Amino acid sequence: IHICLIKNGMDHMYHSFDVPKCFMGNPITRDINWVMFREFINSLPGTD
Repeated sequence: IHICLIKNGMDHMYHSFDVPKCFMGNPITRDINWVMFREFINSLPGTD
């Protein structure tokens, strides 16, 4: 994924990647919504 982003000119965005605010419980407090992580990964549309 990193090298694909390097080719696509998105190095800065990759190094700016962080835990999404929707996943992260609150910006101030380090809390993780693990349930929604499982929901997202179970809903990940893999190619064949």
